[PDB]
Amino acid sequence: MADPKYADLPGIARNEPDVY
Amino acid sequence: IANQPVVIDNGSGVIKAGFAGDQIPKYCFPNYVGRPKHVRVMAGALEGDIFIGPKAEEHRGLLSIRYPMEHGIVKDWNDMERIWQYVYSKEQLQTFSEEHPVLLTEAPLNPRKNRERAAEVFFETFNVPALFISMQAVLSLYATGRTTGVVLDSGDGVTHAVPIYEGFAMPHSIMRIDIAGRDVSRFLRLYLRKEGYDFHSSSEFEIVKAIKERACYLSINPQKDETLETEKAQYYLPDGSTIEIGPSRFRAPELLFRPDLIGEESEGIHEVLVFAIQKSDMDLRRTLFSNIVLSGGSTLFKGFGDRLLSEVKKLAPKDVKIRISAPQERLYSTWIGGSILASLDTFKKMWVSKKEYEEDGARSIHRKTF
Amino acid sequence: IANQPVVIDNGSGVIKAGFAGDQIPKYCFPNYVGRPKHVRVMAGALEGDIFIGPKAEEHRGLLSIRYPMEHGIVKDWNDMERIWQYVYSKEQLQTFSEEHPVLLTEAPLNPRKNRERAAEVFFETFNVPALFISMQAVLSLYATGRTTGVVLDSGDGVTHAVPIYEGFAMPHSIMRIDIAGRDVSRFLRLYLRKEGYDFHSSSEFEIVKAIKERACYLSINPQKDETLETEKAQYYLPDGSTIEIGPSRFRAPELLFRPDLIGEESEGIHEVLVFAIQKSDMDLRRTLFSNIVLSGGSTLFKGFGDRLLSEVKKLAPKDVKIRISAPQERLYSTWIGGSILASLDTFKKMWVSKKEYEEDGARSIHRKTF
Amino acid sequence: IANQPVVIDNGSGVIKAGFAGDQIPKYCFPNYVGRPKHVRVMAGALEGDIFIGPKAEEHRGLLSIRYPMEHGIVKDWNDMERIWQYVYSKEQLQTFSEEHPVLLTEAPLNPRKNRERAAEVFFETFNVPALFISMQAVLSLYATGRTTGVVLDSGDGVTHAVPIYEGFAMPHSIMRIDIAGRDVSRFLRLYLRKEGYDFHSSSEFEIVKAIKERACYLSINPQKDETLETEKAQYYLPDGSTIEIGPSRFRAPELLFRPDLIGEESEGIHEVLVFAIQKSDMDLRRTLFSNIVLSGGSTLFKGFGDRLLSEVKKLAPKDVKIRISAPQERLYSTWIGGSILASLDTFKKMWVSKKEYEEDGARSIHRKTF
Repeated sequence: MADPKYADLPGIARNEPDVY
Repeated sequence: IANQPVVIDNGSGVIKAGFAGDQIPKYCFPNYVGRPKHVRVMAGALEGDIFIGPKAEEHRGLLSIRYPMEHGIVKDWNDMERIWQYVYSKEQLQTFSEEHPVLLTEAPLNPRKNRERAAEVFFETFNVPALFISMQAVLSLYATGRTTGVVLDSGDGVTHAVPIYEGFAMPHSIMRIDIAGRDVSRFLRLYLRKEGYDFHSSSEFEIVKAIKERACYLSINPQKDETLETEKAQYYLPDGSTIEIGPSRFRAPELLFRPDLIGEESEGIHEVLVFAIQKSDMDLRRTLFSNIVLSGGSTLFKGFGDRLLSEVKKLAPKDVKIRISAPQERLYSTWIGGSILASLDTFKKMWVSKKEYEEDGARSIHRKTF
Repeated sequence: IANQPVVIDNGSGVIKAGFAGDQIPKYCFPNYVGRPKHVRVMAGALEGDIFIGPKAEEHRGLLSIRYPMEHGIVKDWNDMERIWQYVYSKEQLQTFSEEHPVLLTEAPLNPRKNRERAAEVFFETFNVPALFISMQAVLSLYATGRTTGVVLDSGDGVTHAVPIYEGFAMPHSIMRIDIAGRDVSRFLRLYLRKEGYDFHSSSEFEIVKAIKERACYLSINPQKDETLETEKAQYYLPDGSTIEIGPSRFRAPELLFRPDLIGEESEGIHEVLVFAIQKSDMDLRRTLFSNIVLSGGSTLFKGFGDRLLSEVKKLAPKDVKIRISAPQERLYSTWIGGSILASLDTFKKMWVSKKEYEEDGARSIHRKTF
Repeated sequence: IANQPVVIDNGSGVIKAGFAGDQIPKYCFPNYVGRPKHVRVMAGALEGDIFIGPKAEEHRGLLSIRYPMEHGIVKDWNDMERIWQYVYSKEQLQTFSEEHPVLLTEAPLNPRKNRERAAEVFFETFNVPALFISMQAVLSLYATGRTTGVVLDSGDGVTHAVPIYEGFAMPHSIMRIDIAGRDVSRFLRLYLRKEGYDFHSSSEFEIVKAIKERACYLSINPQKDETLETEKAQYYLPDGSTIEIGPSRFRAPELLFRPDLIGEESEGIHEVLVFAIQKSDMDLRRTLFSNIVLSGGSTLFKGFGDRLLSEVKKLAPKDVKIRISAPQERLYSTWIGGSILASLDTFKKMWVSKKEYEEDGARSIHRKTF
């Protein structure tokens, strides 16, 4: 979208893997 | 009188403005008043003698800049009145203060005197029909669409972490520091002088912010980066003179994690996030760990969220699912939630009207916010 | 080897020390281990790098103060070992640990692991011939000269009520909260940030304790003080800067009676005192109401006993004579009783000898205390 | 190899040298390299064509003077190498560089590249066995005999206030400004052109320094002196022609307190002294105000110490004991402390040896200075 500052390819979140 | 209300997202670094029910703020400009250093001999000069917004960004070199807000606490009240007047004026909004209700923002655990004097400005000097003051964390969660969430924010003035769970903000679990983007930029400036390149003026200070925004990253292991020798990357000024930054680019944002570098023992960003989850009740901790939301400008460093994960893995209990979420629109997250909050029909009940302010005073404003 | 035994009244805030059969503890100093915040460049600086006692009180600004003991539960054992080593050293007592038997104090209902590790320190690291751990409430009654009475005390860590009747301590009628002087000082600090004046640093925390000690008073009716507007009395810091404290000075010590303000649903001092009298047997309640002994540091607030009476009048059965006794030397009441208990000829039978500890271990210490 | 070590007090205006354990530096000469403007036709002339020390002071008019060091930062490294070689040569010291260890001095918060290049010169061009770089503030306190106190200094290069409490220099409270004696002398010259008596040549520049040293004074109230009309007192030049100085004498050293006159928004001496004290922790501030040490040549203006106190009374908190102490030999303060520091037995542990430099490099020098 429009406006000066964005970050491209950080991702929405960083998550640990879910174990059983 | 229920017109389309205005959303003034305050902050020491940047001030966002616009109307309710919009996707993104149309009016974003940095929060400072610029006044000229030099004498105007020649006629046909830049009139007014007070510069706010894009004029001040364009003509930095002339203007002795000074920030009215430090750590979400307005020091110079005359300067903020001029900025809020500039926001309302024809150069930005093109509307009167009398028509629209106002949505103001503040950091949590601020001085109550500043909140009272803020209300005084909007009700007396400007003639506002209704004012409402809100938190950053509650607005960030409105923008995402969640209810559960720990909001680790990092603006220019303040860093804090309010743990909300299913629409229940816990006021005593709030952890706050006065270490943030401005102090990192001030710490980078001090390093650049130790490297060689000196900057001292207030117009010259914003170059250091631009270097900090562009060329800075957080090392995953700082001891490993210390032992190794850096590459020394370059940067071009508006002048054109090249600057070898060196190790100061990675050591600058370490102020956020190690606040002992500036010489002021605080918790740190990662410790504030853990302490906020720990101060809350036992059964709420695992849900608060799963919903960690990021916001503000000082979360935009390269490898910030990766390091913030690793610090939580070090501190928090083992075998727990950590999820540090962070939307695409982190800078305008607080404004978007305010625009969403303003558009809802419940907004009419929450605000403080002018009639209610004239009758009661400051006590009614303190009651309605909490 | 029956030398003059040493009484060490432990506590989170302050640590009193001295010999048995004395009128007042000669050696009182605050229980914390300060270590320097800055880098010593020049030679002839303060040597050692670990500061306990009056040197720490003199050079607060240099040292990052941290307490080893919270709520009568030692967290950092290495710091408490250094404090006890400082007590015995030539700067204070001028004696060896090998000569004198030790009288130790601990809060009731503490972790047994801490009591075992306390004994390990005194028997093995120091080479004490005989140790004896005792309760604070029993010693306070020894100092007054009574046998009967409930003992409400309020140190820096713990607030507890022990109902005792003619030398019969009732362990099941004991009440306890982890809400005391330190939490009141922490709650005052948070309130001063809401006023305006922040004291984030660890050395700067000691200024908040000094404000709490001097400029605080407990109002009788809290709702009446909330409706009325305060005068905002002044206070001078160690630097010289003036501070209007405002309504925080009276609302801060209210934590003791209302622990829902900090966000920790507990009983409160006045409820604990009534609960301890109620949980005891029916025939003892009226004698326990008449004999109520105050002790510790957080009983020294202005209008504390007046409010405590009013709260007992509210809760207790009607037409019952209440009497909240308060000695002159309330802070040293726990030590004075220890010095009295140490001076008695029965003391030789109560203690745990070194030979007895080497044979049995922790089980003998658990048996002899109760 | 532990010979009687050499002290080289480095400075932009003046450079002072000698040996350890001496009362006063025997070898004080100005830090510049004069080179002849005119052509040498006749034989039996001044040989060498590179003049340093008393020959350069004697023959000013011949030589195009240029200072290698500006603001404690050498620009022309070849000239400083020639000055250091002249110090060691038979014209001044009469010693070899290989025998004695070196005590060099530098201002705080300088470029680290200059510090490495300084070390390279002493270790490789000269063959020094051991080198040590130190701060001017720490040495001034060694000279006086104290450990506590702020060291305000003002030479020809830099003005900086370093707060040190009981041998603990606080690196994050070190204030610095590039507004010292050279900028005052440059500002005096510009004023004398406004008066009428212009100066342009480099040999002719040192006459302005002589005018600055002799006929100048700092008034208490600058607005009162501005309203009043000056007497226009005289001064005779080295030629013989008289100069009526006028208001240029008193307004010239005002630059140190008002840096807006030259056109550079900085703190000023009086603000730097207060800011350095304010940046430190609360408990150390009152002791830092009681111990203020002056140093350098630009503290020798008439009514400077009286103006400093008036400015401290204005800025600092009320009812605080201010005391601006100073040595008798304010110019030789930093050297005497270095000579004291050099003669101590600990000095062997502090320095960077030649073997240690050859192994590690610049990192070992950055590990030993700070």
